Amino acid sequence: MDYGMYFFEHVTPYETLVRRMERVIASGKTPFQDYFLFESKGFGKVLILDKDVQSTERDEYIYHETLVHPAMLTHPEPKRVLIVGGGEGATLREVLKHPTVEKAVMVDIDGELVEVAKRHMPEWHQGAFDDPRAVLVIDDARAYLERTEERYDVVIIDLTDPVGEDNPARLLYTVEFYRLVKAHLNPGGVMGMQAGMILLTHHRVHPVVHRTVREAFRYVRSYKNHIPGFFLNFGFLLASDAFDPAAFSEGVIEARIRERNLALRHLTAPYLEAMFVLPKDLLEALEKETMVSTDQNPFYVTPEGEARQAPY
Amino acid sequence: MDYGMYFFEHVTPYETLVRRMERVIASGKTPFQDYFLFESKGFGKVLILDKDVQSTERDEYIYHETLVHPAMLTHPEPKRVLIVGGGEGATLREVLKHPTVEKAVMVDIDGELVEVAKRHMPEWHQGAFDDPRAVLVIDDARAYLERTEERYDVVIIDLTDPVGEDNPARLLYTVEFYRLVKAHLNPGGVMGMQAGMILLTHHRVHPVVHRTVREAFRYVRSYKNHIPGFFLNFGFLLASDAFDPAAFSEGVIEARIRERNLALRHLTAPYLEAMFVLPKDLLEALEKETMVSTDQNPFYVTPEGEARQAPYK
Amino acid sequence: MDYGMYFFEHVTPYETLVRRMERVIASGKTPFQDYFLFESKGFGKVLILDKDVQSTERDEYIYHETLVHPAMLTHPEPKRVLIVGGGEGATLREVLKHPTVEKAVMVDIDGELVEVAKRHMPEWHQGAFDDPRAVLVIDDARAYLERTEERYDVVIIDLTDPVGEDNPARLLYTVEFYRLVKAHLNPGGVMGMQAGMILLTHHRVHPVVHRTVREAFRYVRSYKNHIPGFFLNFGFLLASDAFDPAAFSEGVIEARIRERNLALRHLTAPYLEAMFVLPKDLLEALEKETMVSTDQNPFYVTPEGEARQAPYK
Amino acid sequence: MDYGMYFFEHVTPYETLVRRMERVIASGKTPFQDYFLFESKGFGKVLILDKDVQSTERDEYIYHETLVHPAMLTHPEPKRVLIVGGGEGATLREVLKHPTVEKAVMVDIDGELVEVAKRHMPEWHQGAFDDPRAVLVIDDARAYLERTEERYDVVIIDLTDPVGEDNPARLLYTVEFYRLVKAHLNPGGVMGMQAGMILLTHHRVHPVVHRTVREAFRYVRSYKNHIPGFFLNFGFLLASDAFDPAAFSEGVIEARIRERNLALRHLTAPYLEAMFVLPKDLLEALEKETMVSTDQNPFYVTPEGEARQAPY
Ligand SMILES: CSC[C@H]1O[C@@H](n2cnc3c(N)ncnc32)[C@H](O)[C@@H]1O
Ligand SMILES: CSC[C@H]1O[C@@H](n2cnc3c(N)ncnc32)[C@H](O)[C@@H]1O
Ligand SMILES: CSC[C@H]1O[C@@H](n2cnc3c(N)ncnc32)[C@H](O)[C@@H]1O
Ligand SMILES: CSC[C@H]1O[C@@H](n2cnc3c(N)ncnc32)[C@H](O)[C@@H]1O
Repeated sequence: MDYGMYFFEHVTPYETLVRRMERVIASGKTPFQDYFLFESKGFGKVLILDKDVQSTERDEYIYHETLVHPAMLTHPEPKRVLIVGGGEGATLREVLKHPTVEKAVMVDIDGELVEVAKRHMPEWHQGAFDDPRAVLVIDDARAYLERTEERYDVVIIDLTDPVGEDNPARLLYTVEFYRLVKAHLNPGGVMGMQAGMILLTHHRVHPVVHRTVREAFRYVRSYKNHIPGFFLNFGFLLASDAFDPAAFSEGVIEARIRERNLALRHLTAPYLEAMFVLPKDLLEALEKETMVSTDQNPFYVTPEGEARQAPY
Repeated sequence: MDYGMYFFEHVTPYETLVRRMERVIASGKTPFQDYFLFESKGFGKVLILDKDVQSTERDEYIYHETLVHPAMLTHPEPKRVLIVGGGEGATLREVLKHPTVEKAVMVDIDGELVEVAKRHMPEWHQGAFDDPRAVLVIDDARAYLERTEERYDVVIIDLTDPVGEDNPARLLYTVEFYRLVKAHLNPGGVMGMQAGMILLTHHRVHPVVHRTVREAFRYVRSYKNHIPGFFLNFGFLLASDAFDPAAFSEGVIEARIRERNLALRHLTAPYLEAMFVLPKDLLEALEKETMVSTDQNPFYVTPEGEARQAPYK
Repeated sequence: MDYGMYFFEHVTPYETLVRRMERVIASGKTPFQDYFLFESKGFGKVLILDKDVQSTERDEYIYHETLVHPAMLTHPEPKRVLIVGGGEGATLREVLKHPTVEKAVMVDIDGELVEVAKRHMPEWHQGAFDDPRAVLVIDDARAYLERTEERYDVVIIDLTDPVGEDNPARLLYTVEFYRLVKAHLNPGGVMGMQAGMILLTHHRVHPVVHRTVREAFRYVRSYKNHIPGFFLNFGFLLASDAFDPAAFSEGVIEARIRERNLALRHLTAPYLEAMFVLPKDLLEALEKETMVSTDQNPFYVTPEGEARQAPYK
Repeated sequence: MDYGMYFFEHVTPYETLVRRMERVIASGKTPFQDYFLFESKGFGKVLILDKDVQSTERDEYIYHETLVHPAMLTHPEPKRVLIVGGGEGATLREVLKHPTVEKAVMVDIDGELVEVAKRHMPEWHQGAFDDPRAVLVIDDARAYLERTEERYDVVIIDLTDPVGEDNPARLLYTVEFYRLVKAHLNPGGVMGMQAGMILLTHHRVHPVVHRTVREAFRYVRSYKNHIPGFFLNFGFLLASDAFDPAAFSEGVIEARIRERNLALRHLTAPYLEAMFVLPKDLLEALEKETMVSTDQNPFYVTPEGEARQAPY
């Protein structure tokens, strides 16, 4: 391809995405991770955290819609919402889009990266932060969830795979963490989350996530969607003790979409319910999975993609 | 990211996929294309044509299941199948998987490539090529179905995005070609084919392949699925002049699976039928596409990776 | 090999140098070229023009020492210097290092680039540009020395390999151009210039630049040296109509160094004079080169990276 | 650049050479290193060992000439020669080119790679092996030199940088190793060697080599030359107790070149003596160097290029 500036995105240990930069808007170091924000011609601005794309501007709508709305849509009347992780302000954006929302609290360990999302990714946050109903909190979720005891109707979890042994994002993907999410939910409340890529042909982050969350939640329902941006099939899930969040009654998602006036660009009612219908190979793997990650023994993925587990 | 052998695989003009080569198994230069077959730790053997990967081992089951059986399961008792393209002949193996089938004519320019597939790609063909029902034909499929009056229930067009001005195979991408295909159908007959990546920010290959086909059949149904080893969302479609191929029942597709003892590894009735549920953006992209392609001005793929029309040189 | 930002730097058509970008400092697109200045751990700030690196910080001292002082030290008391090209103005700083010098006219298309150098490349220019002896001229150096009757003792041609058919700067690579240069010399006067990589298996840029110049001066001496940050063997030369610029004494070059209190960091009298000792292969390549380039058929660099002649469009 | 097969050659930690392969002649694993032999269009066949180019076919003549002949030329009458390392059979080739040679013994730890040089690099060895005067020995040099006690007029050392901590090529770049080379030399004998790249702008393999060899040899003279193949300025040296191997008398290298009938393609007499005249920056660094690598404390280069030293 053309010669010039490029970014070597890791993807899998055998497949690297080399992606053209037209211009480096911003790049640096926080006390928690590396960022690069550059100008893709294809997807506009792109944001790497560490060695992995985080979002792209022209496609983020697909990911943010797919992460939020299936959880909000699947709750009858979402009033208080917690967003764990998710610093660009887009999860916020789509959460704020539901009018039954009075409060939306967003937590996220890394200030300067938010400060970066704000200075340089207006396209994302879109004003979000400065909405009255919002409350930025810069802490570690596990810390936040242990100290406060406010409760929520939906929690959205938008965190970063727990990759490699040393990583401390690991103590966020244990069952203890999810009972801890659970501990903070009203009755009728639902959890929503990104759970890692599916490429089940290498590997296993998605199904262990599903299995582990299963140990804290009665009803765990796993859905999927292609983020073009990532060139990758991403796994998400919905969880609840209170009811099966994917028994979708005829006409109802659509009902709510109207009442609520959702400006949507990717999702429609039937597409949304489609995300939930999985190929057989995804079913089988989701079923074969037995690893449950625990505080005692937190799971991580090898840099070969394999699921390991040991103390921290 | 190591050192060692890598492939450099075009994905669009701004994203390139660098793949780690465990060992080249065979490359060379047929009079119709460049090819590299190699061994990766990720997807088993990988196959490249010019700058793109035709197919991967660990995951071609998916692409092929997706391509074929829609079209096949939507036909109530298919007997005569045209497979245009598909050197590998996994396209054949999936087809030869339906009982009903008496004769499947595989038609493909590049028998030297087909030979590689034979010699090196067992994993794909799985004897498909020596089925007493297969007719290997070694010609430009446009010459063939023009040079014959033979009839079919299902065509399956397993071709390849037709890149660049200079290419006799942009002629496989026009409403006169899809008409040729149409003319060569039985009364119940359905086409089903592959129709490009879906990557709405770089280009409109899929929509335009779809627009081209809306022009030569009543009913055009796009479906798509995610092919892991491509790292792409691929776009497919079905077209027929008879029924809407998309308004099936889900009870019936199930019927015909269990019925014809299809071994499936990816598809299920539910999943299959869902592939046909498109998100708002993509339905618009389709309902908004205009460019139809014709022998007169065929469309090719710009090396900026978008749809363009221009007259026939 | 990590992840992070990389440059992709053309070296030939089959070797590419991927350089790790610590931080882009400034890129953009002047009406004459693309440019990227960035920060690497290896060589400090790196500067790219189109697909090649003009210069590196930790090691430009070398390229510049090598370019300039030969030519300068071979002239017994240089006063008036033409510097064609050399945006960075390290070419200036080295020149402005000789006492004898009264006036150095730097002449260079692209003042926007020169501005980058000013704003971002202090390390290079080192005030060179504000020497009461420097005349920044912002024109096509071919227009300039054609549009003037001014005279010089040393010219120094710090241009750039002239790649591709379309380029008004292939006109800076002909015997009519080097004659223009000649015509604009004093009686003792010497040219010295940069003359391409030396990479005898891919191409004959150096020999051909040399052959072109043999045509417009009596005495042509190739010398070369290894520029680390390029990972290339670069080729240079001196030409004069007066003496052989190559038959110096080594006692004398030493004289003139100590004499003019040249701070040197790379060159020494011995080393400098040795750059002029070529191996068998390279002397043949030179004695075997034929292609001369002319306004009539100027030579450009093929994107297969070899010398080609073709008439003026 | 074009799309297709490529090889990612390491070079420096900040600069990688990505080099086009037209065809993979051969590649595999020995019990000691990795090989890849491929078809460059530029340089013809190329041979990687591990992650580093070893030779290229159209340019090897430059490297092999530059490694051998300055040592052989600088000996009055070279009869017995030892070549440590150097498995392609090219050092052999040029050593055999001097007619005063009756025996030439070549040692090299890795059989299968020789077996590979023979099956697939005819261009290199050129018959070499099958010359009567030659004697292939497949051992570790240090082992070979400790067991036998034959002696030699020139030793050529053509080994592979000692790179990274775990590497066992390290015990080959100590002073004890060179006293051990020395221990095996007739009087009037000279050592010749590749000593690593010069890029003194990163780093230091060349000057420590020079300094260490200096501790076993009275006269160590360091010369250099650009191998196009490697895109890199490579450092070599000549050593002797018996006399200054780079006091070059007027007309003498040339004298010997004639008498001996050297078919040379790169070197000439004056070029050969030129290699010995170094830039100031190379002089200064050669002089500032103080690290001497020892059995007790073997030196290696960091993967950042820095010279370290500790026990093994
Ligand atoms: C990168 S995906 C997600 C976002 O969640 C953030 N994040 C990572 N770890 C935590 C944590 N322990 N608590 C809250 N947010 C986190 C990261 O800064 C990023 O902005
Ligand atoms: C590998 S998927 C592809 C197949 O489509 C084949 N193909 C390419 N062009 C044509 C054509 N004009 N007619 C039939 N098959 C073709 C390729 O040769 C390959 O076999
Ligand atoms: C950076 S080394 C190079 C310099 O030569 C300059 N250059 C390129 N073309 C011309 C030309 N036709 N006349 C004068 N200088 C030029 C470039 O603009 C750069 O300043
Ligand atoms: C790669 S540069 C040099 C050659 O010397 C060889 N070599 C490496 N270590 C030793 C050793 N201890 N003794 C002899 N030869 C070696 C390598 O196999 C290679 O062929």
